[PDB]
Amino acid sequence: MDPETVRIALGLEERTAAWLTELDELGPPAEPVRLPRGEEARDLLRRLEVPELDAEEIVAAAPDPDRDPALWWLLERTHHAIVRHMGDHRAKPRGGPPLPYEGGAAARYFHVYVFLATVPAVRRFHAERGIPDEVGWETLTQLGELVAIHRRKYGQGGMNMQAWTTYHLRGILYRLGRLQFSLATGKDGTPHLGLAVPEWGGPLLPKAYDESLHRARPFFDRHFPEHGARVAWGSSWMLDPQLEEYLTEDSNIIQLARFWTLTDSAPEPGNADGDSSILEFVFRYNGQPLDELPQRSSLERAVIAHLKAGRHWHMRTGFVKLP
Ligand SMILES: CCCCCCCC(=O)SCCNC(=O)CCNC(=O)[C@H](O)C(C)(C)COP(=O)(O)OP(=O)(O)OC[C@H]1O[C@@H](n2cnc3c(N)ncnc32)[C@H](O)[C@@H]1OP(=O)(O)O
Repeated sequence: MDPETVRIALGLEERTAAWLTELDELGPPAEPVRLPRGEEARDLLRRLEVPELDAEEIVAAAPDPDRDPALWWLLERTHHAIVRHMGDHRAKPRGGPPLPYEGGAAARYFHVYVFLATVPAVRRFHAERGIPDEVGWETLTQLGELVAIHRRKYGQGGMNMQAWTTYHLRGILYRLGRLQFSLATGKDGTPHLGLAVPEWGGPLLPKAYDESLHRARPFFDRHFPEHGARVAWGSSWMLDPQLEEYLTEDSNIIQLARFWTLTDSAPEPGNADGDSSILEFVFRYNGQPLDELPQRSSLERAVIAHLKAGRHWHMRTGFVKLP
């Protein structure tokens, strides 16, 4: 198959053509793609904390090379595009486009199949690096979270955070307790660790935050001694000082953000670019009228009140020195 046939068959937009050309030139992987199927797939999906409903649906719809040749072509090459950058934190997180849901469950769960096909490769990388098994598995369990989020957000099964899962699948992100850390470099090449906060695992209790920070240097200095980061960086809705108007002192976000040194300029008050981030993480927002959104927590109320007052939320960037 040629990439135009694939684009057309899958319903992908014209601006994906360059990506499909790139994948065409890359070609199939040296090790052919194997999807686990049946109970093997159920066992793997359960280990990845994929909810039972979604897992049953993923196994049932697992695509076939003969019956799904366009989708299969894309699966093979997308897998290859990830594994060619195993351990490479300088490569951009290009997981490929989402497939139109007119392709059914196979299209909806396309990037779950990518993930499942790439588990063996990343687990081999974990092993080569001396990563403890419990750490490697705990890292990959964010698949289950992301699957659960899609259903909460859109009402059916899926997983459309494939750009994010390229980090996990390239062996460049590790969950070390409550927080995740990624190998990263600044514009001047200086190593840092990118810090992120998965949804699952409960509130960001100061003791859980502090413990994760204490694990970072030891972990990366042992398994990735070539990196040698001394600071963690973050870009988040959570680092917006405007939250202090609305959240009390007992807020975990307020308490933890006080340790951070913000490095970006105070944003323009009219800049609305950060609104979508906070709406995603607080509401899994999907274009609904704002007065329909829940108001059970102080943050939910705060996000809506601030927007209703004609004001805007901003993602801010900063750092903390690693213990
Ligand atoms: C510390 C800086 C790190 C910066 C780099 C991070 C880069 C990123 O990863 S950006 C993405 C961040 N991740 C997320 O947003 C994941 C989804 N969010 C969450 O799960 C939570 O917001 C979480 C766990 C981070 C923090 O929760 P928690 O510890 O409860 O926050 P806290 O500040 O104590 O909450 C204050 C109030 O807001 C509520 N609240 C907090 N988060 C949320 C949320 N996402 N949705 C709805 N309500 C919320 C709390 O329930 C609490 O309610 P009340 O005052 O009514 O009792």
